[PDB]
Amino acid sequence: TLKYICAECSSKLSLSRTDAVRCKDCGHRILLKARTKRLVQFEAR
Amino acid sequence: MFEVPITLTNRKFAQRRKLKYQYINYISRRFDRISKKSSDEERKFWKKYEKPEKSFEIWRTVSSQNKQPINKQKMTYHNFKKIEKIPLRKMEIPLLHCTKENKLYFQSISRGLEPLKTSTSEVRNYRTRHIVTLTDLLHLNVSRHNWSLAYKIFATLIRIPGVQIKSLWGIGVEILDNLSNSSSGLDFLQWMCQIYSSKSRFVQNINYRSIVPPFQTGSRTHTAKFAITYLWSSLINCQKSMLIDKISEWVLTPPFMEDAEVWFIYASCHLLKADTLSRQFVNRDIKINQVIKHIHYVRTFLKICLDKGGFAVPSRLIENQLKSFESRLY
Amino acid sequence: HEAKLLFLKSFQFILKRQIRWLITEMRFPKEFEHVAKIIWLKILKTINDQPQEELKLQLHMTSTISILYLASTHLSLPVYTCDYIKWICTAKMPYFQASEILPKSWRIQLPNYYVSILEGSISPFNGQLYNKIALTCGMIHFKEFFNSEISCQGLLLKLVMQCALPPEFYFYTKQVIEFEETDIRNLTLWERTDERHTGRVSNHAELRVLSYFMLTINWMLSFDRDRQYPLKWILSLTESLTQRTTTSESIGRNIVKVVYPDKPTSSDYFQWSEEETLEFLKWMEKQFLPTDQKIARRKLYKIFPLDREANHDGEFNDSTHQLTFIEDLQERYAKQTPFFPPARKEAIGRLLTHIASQLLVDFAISKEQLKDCISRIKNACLHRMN
Amino acid sequence: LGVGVQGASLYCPQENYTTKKQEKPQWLRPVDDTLAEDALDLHIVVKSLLCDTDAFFWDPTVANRLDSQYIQTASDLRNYRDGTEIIAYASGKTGSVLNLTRQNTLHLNRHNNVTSIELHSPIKSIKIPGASESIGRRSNLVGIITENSFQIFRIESVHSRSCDVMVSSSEPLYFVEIDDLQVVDFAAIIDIKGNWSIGRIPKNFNNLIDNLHGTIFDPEELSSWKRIEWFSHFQKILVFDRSKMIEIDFMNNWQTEVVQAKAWSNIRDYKRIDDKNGILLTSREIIIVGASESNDPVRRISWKHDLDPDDTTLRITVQKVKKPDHILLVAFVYSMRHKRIYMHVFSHRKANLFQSLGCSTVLEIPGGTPTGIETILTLDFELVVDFLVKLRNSSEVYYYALSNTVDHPEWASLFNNADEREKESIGALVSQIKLKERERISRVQNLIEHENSHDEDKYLQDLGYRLSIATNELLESWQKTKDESIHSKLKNLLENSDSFASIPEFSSLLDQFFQYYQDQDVTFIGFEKLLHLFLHEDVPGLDIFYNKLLQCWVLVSPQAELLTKEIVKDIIWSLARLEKPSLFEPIQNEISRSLSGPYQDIISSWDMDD
Amino acid sequence: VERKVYPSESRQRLTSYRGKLLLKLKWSVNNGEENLFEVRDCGGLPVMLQSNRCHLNKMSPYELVQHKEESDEIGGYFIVNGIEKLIRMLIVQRRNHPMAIIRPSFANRGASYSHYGIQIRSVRPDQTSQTNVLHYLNDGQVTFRFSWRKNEYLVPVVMILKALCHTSDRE
Ligand SMILES: [Zn+2]
Repeated sequence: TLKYICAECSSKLSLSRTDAVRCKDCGHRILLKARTKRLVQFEAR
Repeated sequence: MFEVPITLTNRKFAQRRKLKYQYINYISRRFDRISKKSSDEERKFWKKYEKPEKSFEIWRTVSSQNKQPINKQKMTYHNFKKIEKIPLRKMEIPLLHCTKENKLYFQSISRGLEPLKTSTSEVRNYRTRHIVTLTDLLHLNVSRHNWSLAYKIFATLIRIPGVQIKSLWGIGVEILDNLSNSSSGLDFLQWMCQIYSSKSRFVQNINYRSIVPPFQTGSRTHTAKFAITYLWSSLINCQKSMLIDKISEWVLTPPFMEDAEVWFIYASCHLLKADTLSRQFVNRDIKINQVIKHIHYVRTFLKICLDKGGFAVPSRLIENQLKSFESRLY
Repeated sequence: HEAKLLFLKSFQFILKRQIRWLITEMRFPKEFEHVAKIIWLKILKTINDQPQEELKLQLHMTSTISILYLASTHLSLPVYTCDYIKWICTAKMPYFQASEILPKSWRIQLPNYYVSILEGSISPFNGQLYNKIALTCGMIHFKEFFNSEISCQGLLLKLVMQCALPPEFYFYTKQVIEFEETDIRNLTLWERTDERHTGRVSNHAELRVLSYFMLTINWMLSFDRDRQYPLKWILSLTESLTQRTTTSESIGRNIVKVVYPDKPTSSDYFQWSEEETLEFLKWMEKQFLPTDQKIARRKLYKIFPLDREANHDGEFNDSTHQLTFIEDLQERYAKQTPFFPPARKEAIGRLLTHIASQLLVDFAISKEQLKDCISRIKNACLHRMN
Repeated sequence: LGVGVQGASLYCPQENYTTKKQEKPQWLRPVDDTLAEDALDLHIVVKSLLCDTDAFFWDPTVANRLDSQYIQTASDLRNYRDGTEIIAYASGKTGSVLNLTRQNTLHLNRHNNVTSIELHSPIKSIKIPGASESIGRRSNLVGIITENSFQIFRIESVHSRSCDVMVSSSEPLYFVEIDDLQVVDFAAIIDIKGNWSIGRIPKNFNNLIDNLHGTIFDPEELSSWKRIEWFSHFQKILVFDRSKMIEIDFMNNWQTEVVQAKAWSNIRDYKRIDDKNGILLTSREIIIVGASESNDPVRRISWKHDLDPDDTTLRITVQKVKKPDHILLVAFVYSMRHKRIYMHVFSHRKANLFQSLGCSTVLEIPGGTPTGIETILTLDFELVVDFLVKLRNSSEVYYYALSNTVDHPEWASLFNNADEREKESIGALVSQIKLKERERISRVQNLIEHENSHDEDKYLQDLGYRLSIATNELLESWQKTKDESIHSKLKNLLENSDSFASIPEFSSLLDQFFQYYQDQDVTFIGFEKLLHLFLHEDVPGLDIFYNKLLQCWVLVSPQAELLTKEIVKDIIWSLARLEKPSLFEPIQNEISRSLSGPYQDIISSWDMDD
Repeated sequence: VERKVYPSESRQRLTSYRGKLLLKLKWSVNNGEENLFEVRDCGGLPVMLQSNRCHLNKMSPYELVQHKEESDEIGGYFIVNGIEKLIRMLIVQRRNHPMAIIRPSFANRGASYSHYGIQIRSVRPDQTSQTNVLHYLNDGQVTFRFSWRKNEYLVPVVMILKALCHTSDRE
């Protein structure tokens, strides 16, 4: 399920559009996106 | 029976003071020519008097130059039966606008006759009707000293929409006086002094309803009566705990540059501190000049407390308090 | 002209919830849905009879109870307006706070004065529940299609057990009824589409049953040459009747004293007791389920948890906290055992205030409304025989 | 001497805290927290009977109509005899007449001769002004205020051989200035509406206003409330209204306004405590204990408590309690409209330091509303106090001593007429049931002697035979009159409907009556899941609905059985709704009226939606 | 509600880590016949990290981890629009001391001057500075220099030494 992470309290918010940019547990206007499961490859040396 | 925490409004109550204060505006302006000769109508009225902003009654000191000659020219029945016919003849046309009770409401109270009827006796809303139920049962277990039942009245009074700032912290002792498995009381005042505490200015020109500057505000030039309560409390909790420096930062953090009462409790943070530090388990380098900070601090903070307005401290006695620790220190 | 149908789209949907509550919980039959739908759809034709140009449809929360009372007498049910005002003011069927929680999608486009009327603003008072019934039987003809037969036997079995009187008054009243009655059966339910004026005849059927219960209880006690009803038993009736108890009927009756603000014996809450204030607040739990500066409110209830902080009544609780309505009477009837003048009639007058004010709160009328109902039964029982 | 004050005000409101601490390190509760600690202190009455005789407003120009305090007359001064206890109140028809000895409680004396003096006007104020303790005696005179005059008497020469209270009088000064005077105090010094004066108290009854006075007429004071008191005898009067306090030294040209109470509180009551320093004031929302300043006798304001009720007709009376350590001052706020009470504690100690302990409240009498509570000095941790009440619309002045350890007149006017003509015309209806009950004490007894008989087994099959007859007619009458698109009686029989009482078999008559109608065109209701509306409980069956109404009228019913069997069938024969037209009747009719309505109302006519 | 702001946050907002300036005025009219005291808001001037005003002030290294800073938090630097702009230290003349420098730039100040002068750097105890220089004319007179607002002013020292205190010529 598509979500995020809160900066201060680590609450995995899930934002829809036309929402306030705050977090739901702490009114903290800074919020960092997390990762989903996606497939990426790499080399090695 | 008690006072109720509702911002209630009805059209007849909005009329009956506009029907009241308008006639007061005329009879005072009618008085303005009689005392000289020998669009709200409430906002216009309050531009003569000061709402007290600190008290229910703006007290004035009498032991000053506030003297006055006594007017021995009495207001007899002659000068009063002639002064009142000209606004009351003029007042008949808003009387035919108001309802049939308000024409009898104004004209009865125009000759004395204070009304008996309660303004909250006809609210009828099934929920405000349940507000007045559980605010008269709230006190009635407090005044009968039953807390663990009045705890459950108050847990269901906060959750009704429409309750005010008043009853929240006025009987907040129910957490405090419980102490059995309680939240120790102080945690609620921390919640109080955060979110209702402003630094706004008292504009005085709006006519205030359901909030009152004696107890439930937190603006400038009136410290919040739940905040200084929170200041006097946790230091007694500090006094009960024998952490001291936390409030001695938390009063240090605001420069309340208006009053005197915050300075003495701020001075009392050092005076209470300097007792146990003046024990030392005597019967020697750090703990001699350590107390002499706090001995010095109170003589400054009380000195600036006394520079402020009327706040009579025992300025003789408090110096003799900490001087006893100098004998313990020496 | 517009959004008056928007009211109509949910004024049935709330009435859908009033009745499905009665069906699923209070065992009311599935036919009660369909009896009301004839009653429901006919007033829409009356609105359709009204021109759409300035229709001004007359629907109130007093209507949705009045059309729910008429479906109870066509089905001939022992539920009444005392068994409705005790199931609405006790927050059981959604009469109160209906605008705010019922639609949840149809709410927002409704205007401000329309959404005001649809919630449970006040409770009905002084025949406002009755005059709408008078306006309901008249506007849509519940008369001459249905049976407007008030089953008065299903009404006064209650009134015996309300105040714990011996069952002789069930038949003592009945022959006072069957003496003074046009057409012996069928106290007539009244219809009025005529005009907006309350005719001071007191033609409501349930209204007049109570005056028969008022005039009997004085006559069977003041004129007692038979010395079967002694004065000391009356001294053990009103002293055992004016006595609080904590059954759910009584607790529910305590809510009814609260809601009415006009009359005295409404500030009766000062005399509440030890056990009474517990369940009154456990009832108040069933008001909040009807009824960005928001995590502060979340922070508020972390220090006021609604349950008790310890030793609550949850699981290892009791034998019985609260006893049932068949068991308080086993303490009332097993109390006033002695069974075999200026001060006799005064001890009857103790009950005259007491039972006629207890009646007066159960049916939402004033003392002047019962003043009409005694002065048009007693002055009409005399004129027939004299 | 505590710390957190102002010099203009000082507060200790409801349930927060003090505002002061000395931090005294003396191991003796190291604080001067302005809430002293103790246990509970509840109050229990000692009830007695002492003496006796527009609906939306009340008038402020009345003060009281009773006063009673220990007094000392001129025959008691020269004599050793000291301590005489009087009582005086207004009563009679128009209230225009004015009229003792504690033995263990206060009672009227045995000689019981109240001097019922007559006047020409109803009484609005009755007071005896009390004694300043710098005189040694107690003043032997009474002040009253009428609508038409102002009389002063003088309690002269009480007796022990007669227990008489005879008076002298002053000349009744009328209204040369025709305005209703409000408050008199002596401590003829009066206060008219808008102005006050100093009048001459006489020593001669065998036969006026001094030239110094003032006016107080606030132009925006719509009410009619005034109040005046001397402030610590030093010729300084405290002049009140509902809004402000005006202090006037009449000795010099010295006037200063102190209180200003127009914004959120207004002055209600002001009882001058007999303590000439400690004095009490009551506005709305707050109790003020504003005393006298020690050095400059102008005005002290001190520790004060918020008044939790919010009302418009507030009053107070204050009674001093003197103990060894301290003084107490209970504060009794009462109201004209409600009955209940509210009381304080103030520990007025010696060094101008005092505290409080809390507030409490007690109960009252179910007839009347209070208008005046009157205290008793009682000649002088189990706090004791005593007071006598006066109720509005109740003329029974009782007594109380609190310590630590309704047939209305609207009911006799409606019933019980005294016409000799219709004294007995109702009485035949009274004897109608005297006939008909004992008619039915035997008609039911026709059934009682038969116990599971075979003629009543014959009658039950005779009964249910007749139910299948008249029903099956109307079922086809419902079928012939089907297409109407535009009822349930079961009382058509008239044989007896009363000669069979067997409840456990009558249900099996009605199960068979439902078994005989299994098809459509007829439906019924249940009887086990619908009978719960009478009792609000589980009704498990028709067999044991009876068993809990059989045990419901045991001790009230003579013979206990015949009254109970005849109501149960009476319910079934009036909950006899067995004649419903079946499901094909509303399905063809509900949509019919909806087809009369257009597509605007089809979607509006929709159930089963969410 | 008002909460404490840590410097871990205004890095992320990329605005300054400002602090409210409180500054109370005075309105003494007519030799102070009426006084008016108004604590006015003045905006946000920023706060050095681990200053008094910073919220890491007496903050432990376990409690410096738990507010997203360094466990050996250095402090000293500002945050201006997200950028850690500290203030470089200078070198000025040692105060409280009259230096007696010769400089050919003193000869660039007019006729009759020389390259001889006394340059003192006078501070005030609020850490101001006021450099007074005493040039030497060849014609025997000595003049006193200062720099008031934007300019340079020249007065003889007989004006000054008479005006400090009442002394005669021999003293
Ligand atoms: Zn968060």
